[PDB]
Amino acid sequence: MRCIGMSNRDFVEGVSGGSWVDIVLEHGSCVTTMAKNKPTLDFELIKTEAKQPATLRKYCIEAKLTNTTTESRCPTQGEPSLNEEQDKRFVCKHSMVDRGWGNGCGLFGKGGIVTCAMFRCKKNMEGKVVQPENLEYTIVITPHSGEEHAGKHGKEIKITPQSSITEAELTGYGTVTMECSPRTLDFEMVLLQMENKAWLVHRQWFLDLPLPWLPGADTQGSNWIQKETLVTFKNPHAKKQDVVVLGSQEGAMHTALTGATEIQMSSGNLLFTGHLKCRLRMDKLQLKGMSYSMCTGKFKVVKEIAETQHGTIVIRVQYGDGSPCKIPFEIMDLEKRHVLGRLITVNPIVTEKDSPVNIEAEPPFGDSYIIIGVEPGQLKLNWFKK
Repeated sequence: MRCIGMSNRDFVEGVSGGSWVDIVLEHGSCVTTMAKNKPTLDFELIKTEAKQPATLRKYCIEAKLTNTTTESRCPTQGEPSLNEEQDKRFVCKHSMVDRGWGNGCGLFGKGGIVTCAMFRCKKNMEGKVVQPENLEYTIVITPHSGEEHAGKHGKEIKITPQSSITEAELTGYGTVTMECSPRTLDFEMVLLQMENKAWLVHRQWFLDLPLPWLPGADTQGSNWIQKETLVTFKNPHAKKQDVVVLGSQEGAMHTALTGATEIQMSSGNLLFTGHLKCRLRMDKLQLKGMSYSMCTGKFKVVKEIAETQHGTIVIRVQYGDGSPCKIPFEIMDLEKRHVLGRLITVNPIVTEKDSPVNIEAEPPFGDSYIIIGVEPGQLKLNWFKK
C-alpha cells in the first residue's frame, strides 16, 4: 500500500528473461517491478547516512580560565619565564611593562613580564568530512501481495558503494539480487556539528575560523591551538596582569551559519537525501503459493473500490467456500470474450476466512468487467477508466 499511495511511482519490467533490470531509486519515491511468473516487488530508498566520518577539527566555542600567574623582571635582566609556559593547557603572553623604584627595581625602564592562565574548554563544536564511500543507503524491498496488517515488513537491506552484490531473501518468494551505485552529492565541503545540530559548510572557511582548535584525531581535549582567540590580556602592571576570556560563541556561530544548508541527523550520524541507480535480477524469485486450489466460493467486496494515482484500482475482497486459496481474477470486455488489462498483484490469494485481501489491478481504458471468483456467483463488476 505504501507505494500505491505515493505520487512518485515508476513501473519497470524486464524485456528479457533472467536479464538485469535497471531502476532509479530516490527519497520519497518508489519503484514497482514486474515480470512474467514472478512476484511484483516494491523498492524504496528510505535512509542515506554517513557512519563515523573522519573528524577534521574540533573548535572550542566557550572556555574558562583558572590559575592565572604573573612573573616579571627588571629592566636589564632579560625575559622572565614560567614553567607552565611549557604546559600545553595554558595560554600565555609576553609583554613589556614600566618598572622602577616603586616596584622593586634599581633602574627605571621597561621590564619583561609574562602571564599564563590555564585554559579549560567548556563547549566545543566539530566539523567532519563525509567520504562518498562509507555512506550507507537503506532500501526496503516489499512484496506486492496485498496481504493485510493495520509482521509483514519488506526486507530491509543496507549497502555501501563498496559492498558487493546483494542477495536479499524475501520470505516465501526466494531471493532477489541487486547492486547499486551512488550515481551522482559532493564531499571539498565539511559538516559542522554544534550540539546535535549540523550544517554543511565549505572548507577553508571552517579551517579559517578564529577559534581555538585541536587536530581531529585527539582525545585529550586539552592542548588547544590558538587559545588567544578566546583570550584577552589587559595592559600589564609592574607585577600583575589580568586575563579575561570572551563569552560563549555559540550564538555568534548560529546567527553566522544562517544561509548554509542545514543537515538533519540522529544517533550522532548525519543524514542526507541520496540518489541511487541499481540493477536487479529475479531469476531466484518465484510466486508464493503456486500449486494450490482455485478458490471455489464467494467474495464480498469489503468496501468501495478505489482508484489510485496510477491508472489502477485496489479491490478489497474476502472469502467463503474454501481453502486458503488462489482467487480467480480476470478483467475482460463487456462481452466477456477476451482478456483485457492486467494484475499488479499477482497470484492473489486468501490466507484466512474473513481476511480482506486487497488486490491492485490495471483495467484497460474505457469499459471492462472485473470478474472475481467462480460459478455460484462469479462477481461481475462493471468498470470505466477515464
